[PDB]
Amino acid sequence: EVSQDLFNQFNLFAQYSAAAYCGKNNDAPAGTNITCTGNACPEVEKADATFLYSFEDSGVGDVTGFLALDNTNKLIVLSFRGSRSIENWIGNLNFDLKEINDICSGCRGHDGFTSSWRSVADTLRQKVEDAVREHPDYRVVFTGHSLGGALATVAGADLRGNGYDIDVFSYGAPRVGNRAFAEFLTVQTGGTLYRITHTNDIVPRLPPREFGYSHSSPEYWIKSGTLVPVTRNDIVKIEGIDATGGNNQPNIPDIPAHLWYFGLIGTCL
Amino acid sequence: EVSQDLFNQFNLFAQYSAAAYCGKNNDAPAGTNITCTGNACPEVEKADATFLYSFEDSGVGDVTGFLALDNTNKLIVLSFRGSRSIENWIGNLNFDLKEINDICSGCRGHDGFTSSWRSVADTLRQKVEDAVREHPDYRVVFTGHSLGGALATVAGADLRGNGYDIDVFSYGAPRVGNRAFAEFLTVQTGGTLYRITHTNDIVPRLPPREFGYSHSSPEYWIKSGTLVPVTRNDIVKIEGIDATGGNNQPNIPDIPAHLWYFGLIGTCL
Amino acid sequence: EVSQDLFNQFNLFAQYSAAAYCGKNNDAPAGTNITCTGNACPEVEKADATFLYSFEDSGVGDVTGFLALDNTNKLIVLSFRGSRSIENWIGNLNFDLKEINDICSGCRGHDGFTSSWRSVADTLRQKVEDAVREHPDYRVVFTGHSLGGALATVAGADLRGNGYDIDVFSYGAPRVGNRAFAEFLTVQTGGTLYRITHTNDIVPRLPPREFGYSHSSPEYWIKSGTLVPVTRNDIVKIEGIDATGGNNQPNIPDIPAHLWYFGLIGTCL
Ligand SMILES: CCCCCCCCCCCCCCCCCCCCCCCCC(=O)OC[C@@H](O)COC(=O)CCCCCCCCCCCCCCCCC
Ligand SMILES: *[C@@H]1O[C@H](CO)[C@@H](O)[C@H](O)[C@H]1NC(C)=O
Ligand SMILES: *C(=O)CCCCCCC
Ligand SMILES: *C(=O)CCCCCCC
Ligand SMILES: *C(=O)CCCCCCC
Ligand SMILES: [Ca+2]
Ligand SMILES: [Ca+2]
Repeated sequence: EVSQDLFNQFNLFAQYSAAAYCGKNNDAPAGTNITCTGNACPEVEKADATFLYSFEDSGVGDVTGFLALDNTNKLIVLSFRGSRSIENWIGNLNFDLKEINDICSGCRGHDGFTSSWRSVADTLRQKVEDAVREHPDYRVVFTGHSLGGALATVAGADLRGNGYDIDVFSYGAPRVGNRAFAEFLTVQTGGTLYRITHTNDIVPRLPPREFGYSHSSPEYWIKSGTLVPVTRNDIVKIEGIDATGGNNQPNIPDIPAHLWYFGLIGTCL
Repeated sequence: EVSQDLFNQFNLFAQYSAAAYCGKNNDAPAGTNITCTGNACPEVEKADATFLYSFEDSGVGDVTGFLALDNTNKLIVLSFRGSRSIENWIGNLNFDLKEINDICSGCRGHDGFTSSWRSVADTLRQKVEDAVREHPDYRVVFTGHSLGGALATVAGADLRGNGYDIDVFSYGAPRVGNRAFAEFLTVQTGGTLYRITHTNDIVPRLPPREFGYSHSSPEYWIKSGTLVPVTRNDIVKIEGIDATGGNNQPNIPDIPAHLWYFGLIGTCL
Repeated sequence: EVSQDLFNQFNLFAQYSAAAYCGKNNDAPAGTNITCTGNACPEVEKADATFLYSFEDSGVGDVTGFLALDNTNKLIVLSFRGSRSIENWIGNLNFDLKEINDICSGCRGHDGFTSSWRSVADTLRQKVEDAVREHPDYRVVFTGHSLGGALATVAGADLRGNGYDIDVFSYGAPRVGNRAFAEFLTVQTGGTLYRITHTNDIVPRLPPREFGYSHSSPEYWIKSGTLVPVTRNDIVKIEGIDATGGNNQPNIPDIPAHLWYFGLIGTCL
């Protein structure tokens, strides 16, 4: 179980994450209304939400997404798109571990995700901090699905500690690094990480533990099925590094489960 | 076993379906001859068959294929390409069910397939009906492999009942809708659906039954192996909605089997 | 175990193969240095290795790679990229056997790989032979990973016999033809083929034997794991057409194993 308020946040950032896949949301002019197609983000559309920055083909690995101003919810939202292009998929395959001593000693992260974040960190840090300067009353949130959730998690780990909190909501994110990094992500302050998984989605099981990867705690596991509406009683908070019994179970994984986080995600043209 | 005449039709429309994947057959000038590369479609090439309308990047979901006039066999052939582009694949993942009451009461179809057809239906209907008017002695046939077979099935269901029959030949097609749609596609008058599957091809097993999908009856199951020439004795007709014992069996599915329907399909560059 | 000298060659051509995947190495000015990103090819970077020719989306099937002049090792290296684009993948799926009598009597090869090579053979032969004339004491080596190793193997078989040796180093290459072709690749004069495999990489098990495919002899099998450094003691030479007990065993195959040949290969953006 989670609270109705936390459930509402989970649903809203799932929709911001879904919105990052719509092509028109990666080259939109600054100041325009954020919209999706196919009912992919009705709660985002209802809000007074506009683009501060929209990006595609950025850095290395085709970093894509947008930075949104949400005057209804008083948010600054950095939403990273997950995998769509060949370049995205090739980045995901760069799965050796690379030192990220500039985030934490002993920490190592996925080479592809960390290389992609490093290549855009200066630009996106500046954009976020400009938005905070203009709307210091607002809350900074980073979000994404799948690869986008990995990028949001690395970006939050890197950019926290500069005065403003950064909350991260990830949906179906892969593991992003080793046990040291998983522990760092569990205990870091200056914001909260909400790592959301769905049933037996394969993606949070990748890369496998045998390659030196671990998951941060906690996990918010959606137990309701694919195409089934989610309620607050279908989400289980699971504590512990590499905790079993949520998504990390020794059963058959599933691909369609990756595409259903409150609604369809990754499918907006 | 099937009759030699039906076998000859199955082989011919497999080649029309293969031809839809050749890029040169999606942006060809009207009136030019239909050809493939290699031995992808020798029986189409032997016929006096020309393009009426060759299309790509159309509607939503990258609808691609051609409308052909076959003066040898006296056919008007609408052949849809299956999945090749990223956009095709994004459409395939829009696997929620959407109402299609304008086709049949209570029917629901795959959102991607039905949205794609809807986006091109007016244009393609007009072109088919223009050809029928000029060539009333010619038989109208819709065909395709995989996604293309799904589009041909939806299009046939929609455009039947306007004074001329439409036969549909699909090769390795996924399920396209709910039980009501499967029943409608089983009993609809004004043409026959020939739904052809091969051994343990995975695609006719998708989306899974659990998501609310069913298959129309009957099924023409090819039992001969991959790269094995098909004879009329290798094809078995299987009756019953969601029948088992043909392609819909609880065994390990296969990917190369999806590409061998009389010959290679999906591989023409 | 292999000799330290052969190990050094195996490691170097693995890095030349990895370098062919970097986009910047497929369209670079002649005479400029070959480099990669993030330790994908440090031994190539250390050498005086410069572009003689670079190519992308050549011929049919998106033939991509480069021709290098290596003054440190006295090499002329033709490195073919493996699979990245959709077009590459479609070519891989063209897995029927096609006659290659003009390469060797009785030989049949994978339709995709042989069609791709035929479409670039004249141009690349001219580039290789121009380089030979300019540096007649350098050693001609063709190399590649996965599809790129298949192309290097077919190209070497075709272009040998014209007055200079051609050695081939392939990494995780699929089978490329029938038993006659496998025998020819085992016995052909005018160069040596070093066919390198890793643990239970699936790709050297494709297409399956049952489709009419065989492997040339010998095989150099890397027994160390994925993400594990290779030493010369971890490589075993296995002789015999279609020999078992190296990569060709009846156990479960693995995908990540395909990406680790001395280091990560196929992942350079
Ligand atoms: C091989 C990797 C996966 C396929 C490729 C995906 C990414 C494609 C990128 C562009 C490629 C261009 C086109 C080339 C395609 C090459 C051949 C494609 C073959 C796959 C086609 C898929 C459907 C097409 C297609 O038409 O789309 C089907 C659509 O309705 C979506 O259906 C879904 O719900 C999504 C399914 C995702 C895959 C599910 C996993 C498989 C389930 C079965 C597992 C086996 C369990 C057996 C257990 C037995 C013992 C108990
Ligand atoms: C942008 O959003 C607000 C309402 O939330 C308003 O300016 C207007 O309705 C939207 N713009 C357009 C073009 O609809
Ligand atoms: C995580 O798997 C990144 C890709 C999400 C798949 C949605 C379809 C683009
Ligand atoms: C079904 O959606 C399409 C399968 C793609 C063609 C076969 C693989 C090249
Ligand atoms: C051979 O072409 C298949 C492997 C290509 C590498 C895929 C991405 C690393
Ligand atoms: Ca003709
Ligand atoms: Ca150098």
